[PDB]
Amino acid sequence: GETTDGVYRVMTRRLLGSTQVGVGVMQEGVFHTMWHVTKGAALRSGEGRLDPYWGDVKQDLVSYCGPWKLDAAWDGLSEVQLLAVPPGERAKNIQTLPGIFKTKDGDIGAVALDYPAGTSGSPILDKCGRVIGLYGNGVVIKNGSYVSAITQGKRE
Amino acid sequence: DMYIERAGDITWEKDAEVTGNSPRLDVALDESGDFSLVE
Ligand SMILES: O=C(Nc1ccc2c(c1)CNC2)c1ccc2ncsc2c1
Repeated sequence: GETTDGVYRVMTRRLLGSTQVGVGVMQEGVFHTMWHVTKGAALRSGEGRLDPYWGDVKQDLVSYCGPWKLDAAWDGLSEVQLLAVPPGERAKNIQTLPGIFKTKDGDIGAVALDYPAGTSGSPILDKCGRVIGLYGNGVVIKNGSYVSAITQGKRE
Repeated sequence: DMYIERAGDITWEKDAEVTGNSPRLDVALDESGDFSLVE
């Protein structure tokens, strides 16, 4: 249906009322979100139907209508902006300097902001407005807070 | 059945609310895409 580029909310009517399950990005005819948001289920845009094209449970990413289009990356130095789209609340750019997730496979970026689980899929942006990853998959620290990694896919 | 709704444009905005710390954490990612704090 509406295939305009931009940030979108993922909603379900399966429970009581309309519950937001996550967020996503429409870019170049492809909808990009986190796998745990949809679990590979077909989405709907008005009368239209989005079907999954690519998906990986370890990367925690899933694209709809085509291959992954987001290829920009964090430079390790610059402050980023999380375009947070919270449940029931208006979209909001939150500037922050990311941290590092040290893994056996290599270092990853990490945004430490306190938002509901339904904010999962919100794009992390650079000073150019490009999407350098998605918010929604990380860890729980000593304070009960969440620290999400900057999850980017692979453009072929 | 899940559905999508437009929430806005993807743009970088100047003079935005600047908040949050930058922590360095030792983590592990499993086959299920779940992260874990390793020490
Ligand atoms: O539970 C969350 N995320 C998640 C769930 C299930 C799976 C994965 C990630 C990875 N594959 C299985 C979560 C919790 C709190 C929160 N606060 C802001 S975003 C955010 C996400």
